[PDB]
Amino acid sequence: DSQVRQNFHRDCEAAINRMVNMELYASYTYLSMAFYFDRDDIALHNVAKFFKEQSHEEREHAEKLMKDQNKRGGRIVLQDVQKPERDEWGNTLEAMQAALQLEKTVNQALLDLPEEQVKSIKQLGDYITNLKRLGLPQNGMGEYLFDKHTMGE
Amino acid sequence: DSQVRQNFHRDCEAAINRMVNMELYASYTYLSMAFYFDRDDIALHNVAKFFKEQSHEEREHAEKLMKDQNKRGGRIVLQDVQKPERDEWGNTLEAMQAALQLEKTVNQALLDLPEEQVKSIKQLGDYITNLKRLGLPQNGMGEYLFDKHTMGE
Amino acid sequence: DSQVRQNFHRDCEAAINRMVNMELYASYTYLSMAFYFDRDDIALHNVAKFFKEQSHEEREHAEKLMKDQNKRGGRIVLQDVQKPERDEWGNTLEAMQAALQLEKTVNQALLDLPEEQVKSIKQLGDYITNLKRLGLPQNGMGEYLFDKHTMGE
Amino acid sequence: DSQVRQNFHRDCEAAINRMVNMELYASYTYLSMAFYFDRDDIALHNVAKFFKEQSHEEREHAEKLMKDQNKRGGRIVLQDVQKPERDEWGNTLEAMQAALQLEKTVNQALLDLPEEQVKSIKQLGDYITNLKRLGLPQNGMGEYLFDKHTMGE
Amino acid sequence: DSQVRQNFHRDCEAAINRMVNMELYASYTYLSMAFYFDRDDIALHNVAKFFKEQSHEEREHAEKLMKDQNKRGGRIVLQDVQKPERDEWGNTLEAMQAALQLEKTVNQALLDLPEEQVKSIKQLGDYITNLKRLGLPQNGMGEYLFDKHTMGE
Amino acid sequence: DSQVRQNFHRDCEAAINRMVNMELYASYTYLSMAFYFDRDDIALHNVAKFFKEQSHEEREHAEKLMKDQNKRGGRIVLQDVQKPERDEWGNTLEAMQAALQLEKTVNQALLDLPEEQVKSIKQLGDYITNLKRLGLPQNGMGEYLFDKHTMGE
Ligand SMILES: [Ca+2]
Ligand SMILES: [Ca+2]
Ligand SMILES: [Ca+2]
Ligand SMILES: [Ca+2]
Ligand SMILES: [Ca+2]
Ligand SMILES: [Ca+2]
Repeated sequence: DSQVRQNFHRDCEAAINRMVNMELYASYTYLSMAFYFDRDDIALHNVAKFFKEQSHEEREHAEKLMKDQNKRGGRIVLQDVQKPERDEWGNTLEAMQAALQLEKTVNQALLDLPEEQVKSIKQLGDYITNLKRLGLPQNGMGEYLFDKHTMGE
Repeated sequence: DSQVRQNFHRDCEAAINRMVNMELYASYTYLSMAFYFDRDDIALHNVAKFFKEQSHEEREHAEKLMKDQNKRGGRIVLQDVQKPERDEWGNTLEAMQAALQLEKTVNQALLDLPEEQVKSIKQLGDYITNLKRLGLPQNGMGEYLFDKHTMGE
Repeated sequence: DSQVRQNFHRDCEAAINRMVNMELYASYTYLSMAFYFDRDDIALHNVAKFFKEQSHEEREHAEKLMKDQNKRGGRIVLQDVQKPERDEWGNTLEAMQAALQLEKTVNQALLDLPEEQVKSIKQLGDYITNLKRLGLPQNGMGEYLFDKHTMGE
Repeated sequence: DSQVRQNFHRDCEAAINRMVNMELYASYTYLSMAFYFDRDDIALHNVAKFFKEQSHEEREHAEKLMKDQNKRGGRIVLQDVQKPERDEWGNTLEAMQAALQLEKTVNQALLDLPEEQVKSIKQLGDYITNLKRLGLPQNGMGEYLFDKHTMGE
Repeated sequence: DSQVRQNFHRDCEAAINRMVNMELYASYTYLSMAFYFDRDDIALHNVAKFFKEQSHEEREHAEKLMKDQNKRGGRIVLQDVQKPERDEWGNTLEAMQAALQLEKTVNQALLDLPEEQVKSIKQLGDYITNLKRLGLPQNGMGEYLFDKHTMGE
Repeated sequence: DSQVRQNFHRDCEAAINRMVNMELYASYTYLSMAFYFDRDDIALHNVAKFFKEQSHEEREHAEKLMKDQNKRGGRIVLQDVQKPERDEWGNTLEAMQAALQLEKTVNQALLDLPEEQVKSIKQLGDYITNLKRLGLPQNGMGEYLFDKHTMGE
């Protein structure tokens, strides 16, 4: 047993390892979404840019948990990072609804294990409300305008 | 009777107290409107930002009247600030029409008791004309565009 | 039910609404105290200036709780803001003792629901100790000196 | 078939997808190495810092290939990223020998599909030569000195 | 009973007083270690410099708890600060192992009563691992090199 | 016997150790005084601030004597630091009279073993003369004014 380990249950150690894999999984799904909207096919580059730094944000959380695991004297055990659920993510509304479920699954896991997770979820809810207001799925002009006016900051 | 009080009728003193409560009431209604448009549900953040500084503007008028009351030797008597008329304010058009009535009620009271009240009312009339041009209530794309192009300055 | 709402009890939602009204109530009482010390009658302008930004501090807490309520997917329900307990607040000692009770009532509610509430309460206790040392209620020279040397920073 | 696709074989498209997964695999293995040397247990923080930006460098290559795939009109197909070979990487020499094999496997794949891959491999060969000169595996003072003088820049 | 005291158990008040004495005790032990390595006899001045600001860090924690005790309306009761366990602390490894036990005893007490205590303990574990790698107790060249390369920043 | 020890009597070595403990004792008593005047109860924050840097000044003297002991080849032997005489220090006059006795006891010991000790003692005599002029113990307004005008620089 580790010399810096003091009052850190084997259960917390195993839960942090599940959270690391979950965050890497979330990062991979956002990476997949980022390059889907960059397709010539799809071409909504500010939506793509949002999913790419969301991908980076989740990879950063995973590295911070790994840091925390070593700090407390736990041992990091890595698992395969499963391929994302879909290869195509439909339109901006569909993709944002899938991202909201993903952030709620990550947040659920953190509860079972924050001021930032709730910020992220409120942001995705705001986005979904505005995409429905602009008439998605059907209104392509609405989708173009969302990428320029909301995702272009 | 106050040592600085000179040519200030008991009627003007009571009217200034009614105006203080009216301005606090207007501030509370705008605060209510500000946080309604911030709902994940509604999410028109520049409309929300407009109602929040309108809320601050009315609270500032109330403090200036209280300042004026003491300056003239009157005595401030505060009353309960009634809860706003509605908890939900509908859409941007509905909310702007309710704000125009509120500014006209405040302005009516000031007449019975300015270069700024008329500016505020002309501004709300301009806003309502443009929301009707954009097709509110029905046109959600119009409402999104109003929040970006007019309320985003 | 709200799309961003995840693990937020109906009880926490109702308690946050009670806290919003309590903070607006505290803000109104401090506003009342601020303009009492500004009377020609009373004229302790640094005591007045302290109660006015205390009034602003409590209104800011109420807006932050409203922000938090929307973030979590709760719905803000506003109530009347009751008129302050008194129209006259006596002398600086009397007013500071009333402010200490008010901050303890707000802090009690937050317990039932901080690093800042305890700071505020220790500050009011310090003030009351020094007003008793200067001989309040009777010693008017003490009261004048407190407004200049402690409340003038 | 894609409107921007011109003279891009289905074979090149499938090979770029294998290379993306290989680069993500290399990134994950370096991440694993980075946090192994950060253990209280191991504690060679400049060796850890080297493997962490190597992890970032490989993730950047994978994103650039994905960019290239969309540019040419190919379609990105992601696969699971397999867990690294080991959970423990032994000492600095063992870890550097494992990194040299990994960079040679990546470089082999790129041949089958550069001025930077050969730079990286010559760098790892230089490191291994110096670790053998310092007496690794046995000489712990040598290993400490390598982390300070070579990996500390 | 104190006028600012609200929801602060007599048990928390007595525990904070035990923690103040414990932190002063830790400060005194580090002071003792600091001047041991400054002996002409021993002369590892960067190890000495580390223990002197560790001594200052623990004295600062004790003053912050005393601040917290008055803030909450508790009353500070001081006790004798016991002389450190040893007058001689052996070599750098022996001293670092004694410091790790001391930080774990302080951290245990804080549990019974943080993001900084775990940082401090991981740092001492890292140091001990590197001193064992350099061949302490026997290898004096290793000890000299540790003082220059790790403790010299 | 130490290799740098030349013409340093075993008597001077033992006296320097008594002086180190005496200075740590003086530091602890001033620390106790510093946090007494910070009580909500007492609240004379510039008197508190004076005793806190006096506490730091005595701890600095103790560290300088320890430095001198090693320089000359003596060996530092630490003793328990006794708890201060009182837990409550009364009023500012009482506390200043206790500080004057403490500085005279430290200065007596230094004689038996300066341009700074006499400065410190003349300063405390000046303070006591002015507190008696302001009517301490009875005159609380005098005590408040001393904290603002003399201790506020
Ligand atoms: Ca799979
Ligand atoms: Ca009502
Ligand atoms: Ca009422
Ligand atoms: Ca596998
Ligand atoms: Ca003892
Ligand atoms: Ca004793």
